[PDB]
Amino acid sequence: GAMNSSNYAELFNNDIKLFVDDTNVYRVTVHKTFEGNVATKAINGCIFTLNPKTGHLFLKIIHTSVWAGQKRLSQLAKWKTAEEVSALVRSLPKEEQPKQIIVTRKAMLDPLEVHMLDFPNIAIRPTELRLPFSAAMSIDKLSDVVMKATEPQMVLFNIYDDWLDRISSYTAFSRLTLLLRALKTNEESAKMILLSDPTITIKSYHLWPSFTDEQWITIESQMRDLILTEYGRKYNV
Amino acid sequence: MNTVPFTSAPIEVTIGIDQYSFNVKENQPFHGIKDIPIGHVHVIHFQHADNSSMRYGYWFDCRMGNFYIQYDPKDGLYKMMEERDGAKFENIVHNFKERQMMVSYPKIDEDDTWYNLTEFVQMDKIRKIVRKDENQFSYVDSSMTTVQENELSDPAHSLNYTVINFKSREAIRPGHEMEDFLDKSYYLNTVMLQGIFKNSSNYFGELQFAFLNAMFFGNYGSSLQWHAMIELICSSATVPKHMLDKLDEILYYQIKTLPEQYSDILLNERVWNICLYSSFQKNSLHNTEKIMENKYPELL
Repeated sequence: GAMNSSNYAELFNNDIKLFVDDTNVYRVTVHKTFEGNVATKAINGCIFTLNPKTGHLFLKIIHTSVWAGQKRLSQLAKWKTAEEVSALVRSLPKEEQPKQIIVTRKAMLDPLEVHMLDFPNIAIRPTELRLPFSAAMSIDKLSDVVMKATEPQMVLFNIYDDWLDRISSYTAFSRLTLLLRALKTNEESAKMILLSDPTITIKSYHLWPSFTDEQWITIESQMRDLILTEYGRKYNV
Repeated sequence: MNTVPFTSAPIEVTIGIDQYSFNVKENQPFHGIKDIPIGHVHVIHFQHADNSSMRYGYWFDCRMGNFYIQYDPKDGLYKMMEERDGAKFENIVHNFKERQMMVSYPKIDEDDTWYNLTEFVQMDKIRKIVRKDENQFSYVDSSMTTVQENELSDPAHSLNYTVINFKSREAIRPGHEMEDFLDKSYYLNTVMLQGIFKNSSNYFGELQFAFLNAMFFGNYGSSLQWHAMIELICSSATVPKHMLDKLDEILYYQIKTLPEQYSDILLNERVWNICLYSSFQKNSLHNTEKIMENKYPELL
């Protein structure tokens, strides 16, 4: 069924599960034409498919060529997402296939169920979690690889870097969601918090800075402060 | 004209025969129904006054034999039986009539409603859906589940409706996932009409049977089947012209016959809004759309 906060643990049990977020698959700029009309131009997008236990991110780059000559692109995008997630599951060994796919948007349920008919034991479910995966394209290294792509391309990351050496998958997910929620709420201020000290660097093979445990406590504090500050500004509280 | 005599009426009951219903009191001198038009199928149905739980009845064709009703005080229901001794049957039904303890099938000659509701229903298809080969007539009740419903638990007492599932490999060609889910023409034309039903008459026969089981018995699985078979046609961009024109007439008479105070339980708001206002055939069901808008506007 629809995942939430009683069973918030069940997420991190030994049953392999993948989150699928489709919010960055079909992306457009909205600009004015010569005739004084408004026109969309598609830019590269991505499917965000994440194993929340392991941090393994399957980033399927959606090249703008996929939209060429197609109609109803917002509808097509859900079916393209479902096609690629099904393809990803087919490419995996049986022992690595998920037992649950959790879609961040209920509109993905029918497309994914239809493409996954060959896997009747894989539960396709929505969630009541409001996850900030839309802000994946605020992670510089993810945005760079998506925008540079000249063809369809799958790129693998660990979105937790090396954190699981020191913290639980539950704790790493809570850190990830805080960081993404901050980047979604005030991207420029969230990036300032992360890059404020030029002495703390991002390893070539990482997405985030190499913070010590104490530095992460301080960073998490500053992110919670940023979210609360923005809440106050929006609602005059 | 055929007759269905009753041995007696020991318990108070509402008796239906096709679209008509009457009441019989406990131990009333009732000996059945005379003046029944031949040719079609018929249904005789029951709802006990003392327990309106379990409506039940029997589909039959008078041409296939001589049928009567006898109450079984062990099983507590009116049972249809066949009289194999024609001389005995002719002797009863020439006399009970000479007694006048039978009600007359009240067919108005302008009224062709029952023919419109059963045009495509045939006893031989009914006996494939309701499997009890030792009888020429078929028992249905309120509680009987469908084979499909059993897949999501006594197979002998089940309604063997054609399984329709829009999210199944049968409905969706690998490589045509979006196409076949958004346009069910493949599933309708190749799988159901060419593959399973063989023609539109058998399709409509099952749809008409499902509607009547839903209406007469309040059989939920039958309502689901009726709705599913409508939605499959309406959700297809490609349907022969004759089938759409016939579907409009089939549904019009079904909507016309539906008891006014039964619209909450027998009509699925989602399916009817989709078929009338969103589907490929939204502009193909003129008569149905018009009777639904004027009779049941609350649903839309």
